[PDB]
Amino acid sequence: SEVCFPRLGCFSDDAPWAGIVQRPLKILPWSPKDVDTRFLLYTNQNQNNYQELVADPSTITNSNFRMDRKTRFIIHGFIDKGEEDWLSNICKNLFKVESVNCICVDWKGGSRTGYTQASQNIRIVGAEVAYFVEVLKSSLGYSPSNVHVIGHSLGSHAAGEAGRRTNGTIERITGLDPAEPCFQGTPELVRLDPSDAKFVDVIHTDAAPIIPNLGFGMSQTVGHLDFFPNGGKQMPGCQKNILSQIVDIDGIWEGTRDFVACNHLRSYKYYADSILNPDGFAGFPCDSYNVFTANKCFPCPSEGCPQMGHYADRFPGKTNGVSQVFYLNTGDASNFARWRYKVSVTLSGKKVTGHILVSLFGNEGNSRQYEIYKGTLQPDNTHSDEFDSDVEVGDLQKVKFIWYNVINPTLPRVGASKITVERNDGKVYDFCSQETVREEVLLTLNPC
Amino acid sequence: SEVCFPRLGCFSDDAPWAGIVQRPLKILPWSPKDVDTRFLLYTNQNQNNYQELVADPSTITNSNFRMDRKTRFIIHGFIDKGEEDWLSNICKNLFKVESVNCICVDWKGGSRTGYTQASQNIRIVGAEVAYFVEVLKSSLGYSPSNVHVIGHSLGSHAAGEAGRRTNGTIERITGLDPAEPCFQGTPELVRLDPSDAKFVDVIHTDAAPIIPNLGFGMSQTVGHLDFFPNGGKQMPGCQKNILSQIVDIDGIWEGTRDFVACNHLRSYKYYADSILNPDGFAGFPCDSYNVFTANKCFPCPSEGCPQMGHYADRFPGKTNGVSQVFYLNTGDASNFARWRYKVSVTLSGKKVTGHILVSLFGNEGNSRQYEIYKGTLQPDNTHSDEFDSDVEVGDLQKVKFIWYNVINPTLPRVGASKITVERNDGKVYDFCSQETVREEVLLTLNPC
Amino acid sequence: PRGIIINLDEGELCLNSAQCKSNCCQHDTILSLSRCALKARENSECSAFTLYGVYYKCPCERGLTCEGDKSLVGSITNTNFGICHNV
Ligand SMILES: *[C@@H]1O[C@H](CO)[C@@H](O[C@@H]2O[C@H](CO)[C@@H](O[C@@H]3O[C@H](CO[C@H]4O[C@H](CO)[C@@H](O)[C@H](O)[C@@H]4O)[C@@H](O)[C@H](O[C@H]4O[C@H](CO)[C@@H](O)[C@H](O)[C@@H]4O)[C@@H]3O)[C@H](O)[C@H]2NC(C)=O)[C@H](O)[C@H]1NC(C)=O
Ligand SMILES: *[C@H]1O[C@H](CO)[C@@H](O[C@@H]2O[C@H](CO)[C@@H](O[C@@H]3O[C@H](CO[C@H]4O[C@H](CO)[C@@H](O)[C@H](O)[C@@H]4O)[C@@H](O)[C@H](O[C@H]4O[C@H](CO)[C@@H](O)[C@H](O)[C@@H]4O)[C@@H]3O)[C@H](O)[C@H]2NC(C)=O)[C@H](O)[C@H]1NC(C)=O
Ligand SMILES: CCCCCCCCOCCOCCOCCOCCO
Ligand SMILES: CCCCCCCCOCCOCCOCCOCCO
Ligand SMILES: [Ca+2]
Ligand SMILES: [Ca+2]
Repeated sequence: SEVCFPRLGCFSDDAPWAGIVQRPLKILPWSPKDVDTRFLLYTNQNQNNYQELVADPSTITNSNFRMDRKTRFIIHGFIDKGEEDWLSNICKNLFKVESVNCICVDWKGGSRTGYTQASQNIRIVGAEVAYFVEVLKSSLGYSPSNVHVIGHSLGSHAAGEAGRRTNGTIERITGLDPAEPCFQGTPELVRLDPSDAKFVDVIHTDAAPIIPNLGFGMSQTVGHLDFFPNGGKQMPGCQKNILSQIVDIDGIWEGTRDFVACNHLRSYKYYADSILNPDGFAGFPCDSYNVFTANKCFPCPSEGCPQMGHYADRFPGKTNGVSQVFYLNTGDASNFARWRYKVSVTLSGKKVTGHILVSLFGNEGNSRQYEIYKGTLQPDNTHSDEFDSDVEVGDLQKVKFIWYNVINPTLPRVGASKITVERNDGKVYDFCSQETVREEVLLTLNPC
Repeated sequence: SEVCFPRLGCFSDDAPWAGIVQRPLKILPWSPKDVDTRFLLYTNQNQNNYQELVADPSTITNSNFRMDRKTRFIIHGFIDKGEEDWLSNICKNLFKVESVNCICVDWKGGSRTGYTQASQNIRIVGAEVAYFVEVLKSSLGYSPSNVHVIGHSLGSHAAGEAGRRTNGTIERITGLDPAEPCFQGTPELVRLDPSDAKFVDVIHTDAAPIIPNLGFGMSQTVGHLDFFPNGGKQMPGCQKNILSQIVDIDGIWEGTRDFVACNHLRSYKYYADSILNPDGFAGFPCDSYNVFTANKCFPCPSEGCPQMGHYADRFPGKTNGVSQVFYLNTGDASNFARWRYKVSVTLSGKKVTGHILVSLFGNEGNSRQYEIYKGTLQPDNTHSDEFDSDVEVGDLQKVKFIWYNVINPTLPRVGASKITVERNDGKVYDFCSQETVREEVLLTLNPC
Repeated sequence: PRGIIINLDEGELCLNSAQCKSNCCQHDTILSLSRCALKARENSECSAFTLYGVYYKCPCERGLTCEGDKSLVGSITNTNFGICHNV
């Protein structure tokens, strides 16, 4: 079959668009009238209430759109609409850090149909967003360079359409957890993949498989950088009891959405925060996630860590390959920025059973108390771990040590001859004391 | 199904290894005894007659193999064996330019079966070559860095196996026209693709489609750089009459091989020469091949042109993306090095009909006479073209002009006020005269 | 080497220069085979017109003159070898 529509050309239901086995059923896109792709403009000059553009140069030349700036499109996905607060957050945060054309892309007409259907209309949504870039470029002069398109679920793919049709000349496409079903598999010419723009950075926050653990996210790589925060499959902050997830602190819409697709939705959560924390999302090459939690690959490689989210575009080793995966850990709520530090402590005092626990102090501020080991504490053993501090201490000046949960009346004492802290930077800071302390007491070590 | 063999692990006939639609039939690899992968060593210390290694560290530590050097594997493909002269040429040329471990890889046992079969055993051939790198690395210390694996047809894919199994740590994989059938399509985990090594540069010398024009080569991109010499589909020097192709100047084996898969085989031809001509294979980004022949994209971009073949590895813009295609033109015989120059001539004398023709002279040497235009010659029109000189003239000192094929008894005269020559470098050299000459006469212009 | 057809590309087989597009049917020795080749260029070796119709070194591109031996021995042994040169 084929349909052709005014601005958007023709639309074959031929393989690999359908018929192919991960995408069996033969179905077409909807009229570009039903999708009803709308372009909701937001600028620094107008957060809070949107303008609305169609591809008509006069419209965008009589609007708060500014072509001496830079443009970011935000495409929602299935069962969603381009108004939904998450799309506006990203524009807000962006406006804090940046002066920008923040076009939310509504296609709520197209998105509320059947899944297979919706996954089908995205070609239209793609083709609309693609056409818009076109008129910008040719009519207005606005180079597809200055465009960055971000899309979530089905939307990431839409961006892949827009990217494809644009001969891959848009600067960046970001994939906040791309939709797996009928897209994972499927040639370059269906899904997002690094070909659709000059740089395609994907955040995988709900991979691992639709069967039988109900993940709407993509295992598959796609794009250049491929971050799997929290290892990709199980976002922390999403195993809450029903009541706590629904009645969540951002209102009872957000908690239901998180009740429905928590892990899946976290992708634009993490994206949103990373706008504001430029350093809070560093990612780590590793042969696995397990190997990462197994504390076997820190600090950051000599080139850098990619920042997951808004700043992946500044990684140096960026386009320099395809399907580079990286691991970081993120918070459980809605500042998600973390900062990995490795701490090794060497014990004084005498054999006691219990937990050690260190807290970092630095010119920026100081950290919670992160555990480091727990078991038979006993002198001269060096013990280590790395932990995801929710405070970036900066350049360390001191640390402290504290232990607990075995005292006879004896009142044993345990201590730390040396603790060395390694930032993800690579720096190692050395801290020494010959003191011991008894349990629940804060020994400060100083730089030796 | 699954088989498992001593050194090489297990071998599933599961998708996407078979069953998937571009690779339907379910078939396994052969015993690692039938393939009979052999490693034919050649070194500067021993061109002309090969040593033979198996993965056994003692064997390679009691051999002319030298791990203070650098290693290049050459894998043949279907219907071929690792002795065939083409594999030795590349070692010979390499030895001229370079001190190196030039391991030809024979798997003639595996390669002479059915096509689908052979395309299946390559996992073994891959797994052998992969294992060899392994023992080098771990037993011997020899980093998978220093390895460069070159493979032709099926062999390029084999190198992709070796590359895959090595977690993509080998420095370079080169794809002398990868085999299309049951590999083009097929996920990253079947074909060569930029993931299989730190740099994957492919030469496409027989793309365009098995149906119905009988190409064994890959349209698909693959690898970082993607050269399509002579536009990819129709290698010049392969449309000869039957007699001249078979009785070709390198003996009547070579002409039969070129009688069978001429275009396909040219890939290792071009590779072989490029070893010796470090500058004779510059490639050009363009939106097409037709647009290139349409003389719409010269000289080389400010970064450089990739050299196709042995020196693609020194392009700066190298890993900095994926599926960068480039076009160059090559010779029709067995020095294939060319050097593109653009020449524009402006005519004096008076209206005559005929061809203009320029020849370049430079501190290195001088060129044939390349046409530039042909038609109504007439004064003050500037005409241009670029041509693929088979001589690199170097820095130009002069040029000459010559025209032909319309004289009345009149004895008209035509000339060139100025000719400017632009090297692929980017330089423009200017040459001027106020002379005219009559046909078949060589007017030299000098630098104005 | 048989040829027997007209307007041959370089590398094709020829009994004689009249067949080649280049109109030089070259071959490196007396026992080797004549394949079409390209007219020599300025400053490269050449032969002046042979009656034998087959060259050890081609005639030069137009505008040029093969400047070397034009003796008798040469004309019969097909070795009137010159370099091409302008006028
Ligand atoms: C961006 O696109 C081109 C760039 O030239 C401009 O002009 C031509 O546009 C067409 C469409 O009008 C170009 O073809 C495109 O091909 C892609 C398919 O893959 C191949 O891409 C190249 C060529 O084969 C190879 O290197 C690569 O390995 C692949 O083999 C797809 O993006 C498009 O095909 C699809 O497009 C239509 C309409 O959307 C679909 O419905 C079709 O059925 C098909 O699925 C795309 O058409 C064409 O070749 C270009 N011309 C030239 C001379 O190069 C556009 O105007 C420009 N627009 C922008 C924003 O820059
Ligand atoms: C290469 O790797 C390390 C060195 O640091 C050594 O130890 C571990 O090696 C294993 C295998 O040896 C590594 O696992 C590999 O898994 C890959 C699976 O596909 C995924 O690839 C990564 C990992 O999950 C994802 O990011 C990606 O998007 C995919 O999900 C495969 O590439 C391999 O499995 C497949 O290939 C084999 C290999 O021969 C097949 O035969 C299998 O059946 C299957 O199809 C591969 O097994 C692991 O990460 C390493 N970790 C660490 C810390 O070392 C290797 O032995 C080493 N060898 C060398 C030279 O580097
Ligand atoms: C046609 C009537 C409404 C359909 C009922 C939907 C039931 C669950 O919806 C929760 C809201 O959607 C959030 C999850 O979206 C997943 C896909 O991506 C959307 C991104 O913008
Ligand atoms: C078509 C004529 C009769 C059959 C010929 C079969 C044997 C050809 O072998 C001689 C050497 O051929 C070299 C070419 O080998 C690779 C061809 O690869 C095809 C898929 O890549
Ligand atoms: Ca795509
Ligand atoms: Ca591969």
